[PDB]
Amino acid sequence: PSRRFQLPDWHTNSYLLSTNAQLQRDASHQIRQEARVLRNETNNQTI
Amino acid sequence: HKETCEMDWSDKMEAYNIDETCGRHHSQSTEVQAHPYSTTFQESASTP
Amino acid sequence: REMEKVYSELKWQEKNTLEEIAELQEDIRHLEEDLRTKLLSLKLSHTRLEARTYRPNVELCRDQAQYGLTDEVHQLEATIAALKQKLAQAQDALDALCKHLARLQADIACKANSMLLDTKCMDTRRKLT
Amino acid sequence: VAQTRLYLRSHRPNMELCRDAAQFRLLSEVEELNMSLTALREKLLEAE
Amino acid sequence: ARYHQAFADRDQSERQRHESQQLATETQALAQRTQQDSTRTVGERLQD
Repeated sequence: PSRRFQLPDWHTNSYLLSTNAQLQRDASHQIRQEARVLRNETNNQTI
Repeated sequence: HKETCEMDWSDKMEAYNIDETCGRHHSQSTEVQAHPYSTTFQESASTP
Repeated sequence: REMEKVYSELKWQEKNTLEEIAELQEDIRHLEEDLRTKLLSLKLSHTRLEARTYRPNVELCRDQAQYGLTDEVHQLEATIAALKQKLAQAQDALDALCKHLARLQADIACKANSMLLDTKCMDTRRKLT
Repeated sequence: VAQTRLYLRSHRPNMELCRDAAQFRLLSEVEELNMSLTALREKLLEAE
Repeated sequence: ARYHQAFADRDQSERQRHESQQLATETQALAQRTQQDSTRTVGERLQD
């Protein structure tokens, strides 16, 4: 029974997981909308 | 005849580009994504 | 009470990550289709220019359309490069999202095991009353 | 990695798509990784 | 008999550790070799 932890580390780990998931979802949303804008501009220019 | 050879060259060029894109990929590469059905990715083909 | 609150928040985040991953896959497919369309336009421009080079002597002239075709070819090449770069960026983002989804699922499983242990202890402590 | 390689090789245009030794190697790699995965899952169950 | 039970359980556990270690090492070496073979075949198909 070597490995032991403390109470606030558990809460900090859960908060860290939630924050990381939220930030990466926001980054994915930004990348999606920038890609859509690029697609529209390139299609218009080619036509 | 030159136009026929031109079409052959275009096909070879596109096979080259696709094969370089395939050969770029490595083990710890983040452009690799999952694609399930290898049976559907296999298609009837002609011999080299 | 504390552990079930954490479990509920984890389940909500997992659902949101799943739907975001699906939408990003859809946008990746759309980008691939646009890349193929740009490739077809490039093929059309190249064959138009080389077919028009077949003009006979003296008439073979540097008219106004040749500069437009060359400029259009260069613009299409720049478009292809930009689309490939954006596709690579989108694939990077989706891979990162998949890794975080896997981590959230493993943490959910550990929390479920701990809830099972605590309610088993609660069911064990009934004989003492 | 192998699944994405097969999906990208499936896009070869017109006559260039072929039944290659690369295709045979990729299919053998996919099935061999599947066998290793199955053995690794059963070892995980035994450890639990 | 109870001490025998505890000792036998410990012995079975450590045997399973040993066996799992060899299985993991073998699968890792096999996967690396197959990936190297696939990349070399892709390069040859480029040069042709």
